[PDB]
Amino acid sequence: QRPERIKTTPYLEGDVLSSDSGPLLSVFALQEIMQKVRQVQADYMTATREVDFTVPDVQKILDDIKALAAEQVYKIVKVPSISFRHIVMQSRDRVLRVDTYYEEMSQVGDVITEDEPEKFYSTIIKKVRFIRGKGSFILHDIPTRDHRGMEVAEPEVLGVEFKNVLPVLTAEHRAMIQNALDGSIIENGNVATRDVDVFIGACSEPVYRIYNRLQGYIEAVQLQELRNSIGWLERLGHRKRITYSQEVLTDFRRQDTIWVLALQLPVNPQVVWDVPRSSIANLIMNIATCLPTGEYIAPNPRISSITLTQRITTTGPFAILTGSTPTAQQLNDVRKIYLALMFPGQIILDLKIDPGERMDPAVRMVAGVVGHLLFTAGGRFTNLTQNMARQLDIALNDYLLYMYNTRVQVNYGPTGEPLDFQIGRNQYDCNVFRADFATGTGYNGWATIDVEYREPAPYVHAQRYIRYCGIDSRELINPTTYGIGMTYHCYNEMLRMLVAAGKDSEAAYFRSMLPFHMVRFARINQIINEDLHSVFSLPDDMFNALLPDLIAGAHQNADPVVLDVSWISLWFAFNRSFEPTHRNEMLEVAPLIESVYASELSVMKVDMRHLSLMQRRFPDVLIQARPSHFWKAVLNDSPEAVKAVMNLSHSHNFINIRDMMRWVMLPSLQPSLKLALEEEAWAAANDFEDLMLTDQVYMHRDMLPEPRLDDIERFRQEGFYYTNMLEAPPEIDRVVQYTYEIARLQANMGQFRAALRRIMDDDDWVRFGGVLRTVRVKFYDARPPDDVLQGLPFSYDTIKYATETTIFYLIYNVEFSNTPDSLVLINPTYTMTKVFINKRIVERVRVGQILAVLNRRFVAYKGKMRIMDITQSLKMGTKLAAPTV
Amino acid sequence: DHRGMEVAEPEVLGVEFKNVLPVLTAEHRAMIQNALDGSIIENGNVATRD
Repeated sequence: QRPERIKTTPYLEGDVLSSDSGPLLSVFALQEIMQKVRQVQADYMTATREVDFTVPDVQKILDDIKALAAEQVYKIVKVPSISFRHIVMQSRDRVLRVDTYYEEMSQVGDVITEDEPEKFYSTIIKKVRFIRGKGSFILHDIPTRDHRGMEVAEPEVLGVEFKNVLPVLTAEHRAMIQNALDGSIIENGNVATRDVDVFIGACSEPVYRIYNRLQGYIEAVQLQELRNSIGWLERLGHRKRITYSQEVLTDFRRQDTIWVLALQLPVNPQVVWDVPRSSIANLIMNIATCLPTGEYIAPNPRISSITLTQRITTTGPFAILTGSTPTAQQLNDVRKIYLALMFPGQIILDLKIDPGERMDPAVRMVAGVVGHLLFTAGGRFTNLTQNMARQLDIALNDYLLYMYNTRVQVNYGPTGEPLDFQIGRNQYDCNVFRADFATGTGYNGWATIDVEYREPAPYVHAQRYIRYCGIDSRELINPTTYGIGMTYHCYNEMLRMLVAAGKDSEAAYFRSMLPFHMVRFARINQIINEDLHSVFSLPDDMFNALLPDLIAGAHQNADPVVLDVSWISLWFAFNRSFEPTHRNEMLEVAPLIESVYASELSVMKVDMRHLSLMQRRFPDVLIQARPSHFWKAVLNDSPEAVKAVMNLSHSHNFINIRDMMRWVMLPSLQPSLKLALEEEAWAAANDFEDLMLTDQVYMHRDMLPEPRLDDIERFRQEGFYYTNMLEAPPEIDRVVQYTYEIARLQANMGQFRAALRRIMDDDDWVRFGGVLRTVRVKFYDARPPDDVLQGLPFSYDTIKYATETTIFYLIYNVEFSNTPDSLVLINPTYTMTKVFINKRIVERVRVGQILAVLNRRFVAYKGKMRIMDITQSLKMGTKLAAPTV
Repeated sequence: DHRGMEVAEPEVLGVEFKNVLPVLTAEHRAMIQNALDGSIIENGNVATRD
């Protein structure tokens, strides 16, 4: 139905030679890249590290990327998790309140040691991910109850567990607790048309931050963002000329539906193109996702020869070449040539040399003429290297001077360069066909505008238009000249020089074949400008800088891929045309893939940026650290598909720490819900007391208390207990500060223990600050082992400065058969280690303050509401009823 | 690695002294270790290659 493919004359009718597509060509290009390096390292002696240059499955990688967009980072629950529990002692009016968050927090990750920085980074990452996961939830359909004409919440949704306290309480205390429980109301519960449930409950602060952030994101991201994404999709579809169905999307919303949209579709290309050594991978992904499928078409046989009578027929100048058929290797070379043509600047060609090959000399001489008309060699971009241009010039020189007919006059110049002569009776100057990459003379860019700029593109980083041979794709629908008027400068000059050199049959052949050649390049221009537009396209500035960097021989961050072809492949490629038939299967779902990839990259970069400041914040923990340590720690906890995409060309084996650090400090990011939650988790984790890590570890000599059991019941009512938790840090006038270096020097000189002993006999304190330490919490109803009461903050290997410390709470239990001085011993029992945390992990409260933790506002959806995820709806081929402007 | 800078291993320095270490005193061992920690590797450049 496309008017470009309508054919009214039999000139453009040809046989189908072969067919090719995008998923085939991506794998073919990867294999051709890897085989070259393998063979080169096989032929010559090489000193390098071992790398296995394998080729992966691109289709499975793309499928995994698609599957990655269906996973959610939130969950729906009916009640929140418990945040506070209680411990009942022998007292009837005093209990212990324990904040559980720190209790599960202290058990996440590995033990911190100075000798392994990578494990330290991994532990920090696990703790942050635990914080993020613990708080991403949505409340839905909570259980309520009616009470004296109003709605109250069930005790099981309040987030605090206290049921084990009720049997021991008195009647008055039980009545008070019951009244306090009944005071927990549902906001404006007597309204029939209500939409949410609001109440007051208990939660920890880091969890509450994530809960609030998720609630706000759900509230804010709605219809308008969806409309913006669909509008950008419409603009891209208009650029790519897709077909639309008749149904349109309406802004109607049901009053019982809640949308969740986790991705914003317009992607920043800087995020994609900032990945180090990622040009080849981006090229492969562009080929795999955007290239259409089509066939190769041979020219009409009537163009070459004419029959006048049954036995009278005109003979063609290239009969032997037009009768030949390619081999498999020559077909692969033709595919390489078309790959180079469809990606200007990014892929360039060179000459393959095979001494075992035996071919007619005329093949090279014909390819010399063909290559000048087939390729662009300067001005703005290039399809080929300077060496191949030199070889083509030499081949053209040899073709022009070989006169199998009557000779013509030749006047050589003083210089010995090829094509330095005048030819024919009109003395045509052949110096203009020698390559010069600055001006582009002698090739398709000669006196032609190759790159054009027009109205702004859907992708902001790629604005250019490619106009090979100066012909527009619109010329196939609304021509400019007649049938004989189609020409351009280089082709015309080549025809004139062929005529001047006495080669008339060849000039007639090329004059006949010119419209076919120009139509082929129009098709190529259309394919480049419409089908291949994506975020994996090369940015404009890099494209502009490709050619001067090649001429000057400078370092390139986007070094072009070089492929080698044979001589006869040029002739085979000149006599074909690629005609697309079907669009790529993945065209409509590509932007979602691009968005997922960019969002995951942004999350990884944020994690690495936050880890990069650790050594400056704690130098004594990370003495033996490198940037590669947190690099590997972050990539150990990333999705496999993203790593597979980044590692297509095995760039992970060759990047250095300078590349890592320059990537970390780049500012570009891609927003998403996962990124917002991760950043909130990092903001919570900026306080290291929330990770159960500290350096406020002290030593002081204390003895376990030995109370008098004069009255058993009165002592029981006290709720006596002992702990090494400190309420306040000790006074500065009685603390001796130690560092890691001083302590280790005094340990090597064998005089550290004497210093510690001398300090301890003076009733002073010692602080082992400077290094972070892992902290555990334990509870005991009896006398603990000597491991914990005599646990020193160091150990002897030379010493180890850090060692996990245990904060213990010891509860004293006595019976009626206890003698008033039964616990008194003849000698004291000493304890040494104390910790200051500045959090209320454990607290002794009266039974009148049990429900004082209810201070968090929760908003829950009612059972009539539905929560749906609409991220899958971001596909290219849909239309809005009211378009966005 | 040592405190953000890169130092070379003793087996590339071109001098062998592993048989002397067992008979040193504590102060001599500390002095030797401190001296070893000060062999810094610089980042050079030949023909635009670091």
